[PDB]
Amino acid sequence: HPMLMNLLKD
Amino acid sequence: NHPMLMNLLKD
Amino acid sequence: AELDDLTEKIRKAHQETFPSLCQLGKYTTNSSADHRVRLDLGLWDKFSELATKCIIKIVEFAKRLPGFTGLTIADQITLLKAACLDILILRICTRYTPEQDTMTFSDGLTLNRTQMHNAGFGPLTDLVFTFANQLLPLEMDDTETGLLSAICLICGDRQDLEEPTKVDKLQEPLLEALKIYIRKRRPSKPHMFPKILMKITDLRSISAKGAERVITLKMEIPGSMPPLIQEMLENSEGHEPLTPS
Amino acid sequence: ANEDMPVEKILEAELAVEPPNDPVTNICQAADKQLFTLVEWAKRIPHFSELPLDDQVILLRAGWNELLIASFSHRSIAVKDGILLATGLHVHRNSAHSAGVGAIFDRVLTELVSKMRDMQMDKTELGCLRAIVLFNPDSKGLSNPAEVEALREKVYASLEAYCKHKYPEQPGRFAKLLLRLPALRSIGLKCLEHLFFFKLIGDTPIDTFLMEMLEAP
Ligand SMILES: CC1=C(/C=C/C(C)=C\C=C\C(C)=C\C(=O)O)C(C)(C)CCC1
Ligand SMILES: CC1=C(/C=C/C(C)=C\C=C\C(C)=C\C(=O)O)C(C)(C)CCC1
Repeated sequence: HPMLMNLLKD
Repeated sequence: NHPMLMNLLKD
Repeated sequence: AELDDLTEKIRKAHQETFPSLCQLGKYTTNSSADHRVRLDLGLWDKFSELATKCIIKIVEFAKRLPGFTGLTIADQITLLKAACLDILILRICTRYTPEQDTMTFSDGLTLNRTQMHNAGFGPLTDLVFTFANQLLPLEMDDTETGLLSAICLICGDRQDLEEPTKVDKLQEPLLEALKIYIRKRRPSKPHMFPKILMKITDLRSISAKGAERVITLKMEIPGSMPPLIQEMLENSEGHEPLTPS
Repeated sequence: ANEDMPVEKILEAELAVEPPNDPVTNICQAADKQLFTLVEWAKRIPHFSELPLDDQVILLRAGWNELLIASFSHRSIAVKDGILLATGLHVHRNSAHSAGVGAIFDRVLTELVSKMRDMQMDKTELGCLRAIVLFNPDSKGLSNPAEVEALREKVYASLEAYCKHKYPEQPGRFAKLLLRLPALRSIGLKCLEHLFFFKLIGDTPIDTFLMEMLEAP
């Protein structure tokens, strides 16, 4: 889960 | 259509 | 109560992650508008892009939910993974124009039933349009649709939940907010709380056949399934009855 | 409110009905057994009787599996890792898994049985929920869907009232009992899918009643 990981990141 | 259920319900 | 600081907040996240049907300027297209086919590639390309965008907006809406943020990642990704297609259907169905039998996507793209199909809904189509109509009588509003959306998302049943009970009580007030709010807003029809709450049931019916479409479709498409769509609408662990290895 | 959907009068339907070799065939038998005694509990349901004929034949063929599942699930609050059939037999998850139905079987245990247990769902709440499931206005063919909807809404009516002066310290009781309904739908759908698989692979002995509910008109 690359993307999702970054989406909830910032 | 379908018997047993159709019926049974009744009585 | 002060349980409305929360209501208020959700209604804001919904509204800012999903524009209304009345504030969107609509445009149409004629490609694939005459009749059904396995899948009009242009339509599929527009649609997929929007989809991608919308999945992002749903995550955005997610993060803005009180408490959501403060929650395990694998649990969050899980809650979202589980509800995404659920929310997508609810959302698009609130962009339904009865008279014209059409749905309008965030950029105002406005497809008729057949295009809705030819674009990728395929089999899943007349089903989502049913929900679309099933929804009109409810005359829900933004805050209501925001709450409902937030209640599919914050769900404690989803398998693989580290803190279920946390996630269960996290959605406890949401259920209360939605009850109070629908009740206060429509006194003569108090049976609208359970009535709208239960839409979740036909909802999950569709999002089921949905994840199924995600693949039976990412077949007929010459290229690839956009990244995020995949990273969201996939991963489910083999279908039964399958015996153990 | 508590008046046209006399809660306690559904109970008299819950109660007026509530006293191998292979797991699947034991489940499919406790099923076909429970079918008969379903057509009863319904026929004894507050107004269900009045509704048209071909309509009751519909309303039931519609939610028979979810109705039955909700039942055996409730019946199993007690048992530890499995369900307890109407045939008296306990069916453990290990049993389910050997049959490759381990995962759905597990969804039943956690999303239904466990939930019902961890919240003390009583025999009445259960009955309403099943009432609601019974009264599904969206069922295709229904002649005058108008009516069924009336009925159902009248159930949320009592049930909430019922929940109201009976667990008063619990505000969201109502929501929480209704939120098992989607899971019931979810699971029921899957079960239904497996049964069609056990049928069009002709191996499991499906008795006749269960066989009719499994065949289109
Ligand atoms: C994602 C997705 C699907 C479903 C989408 C639904 C049910 C709604 C989308 C609404 C949008 C994208 C709205 C907007 O523009 O706001 C289907 C099963 C066709 C398969 C491919 C991926
Ligand atoms: C749950 C389940 C299944 C479906 C069952 C149905 C539709 C009804 C059972 C009723 C019983 C067991 C009633 C009783 O004894 O009261 C199948 C066969 C796919 C196997 C895995 C688990």
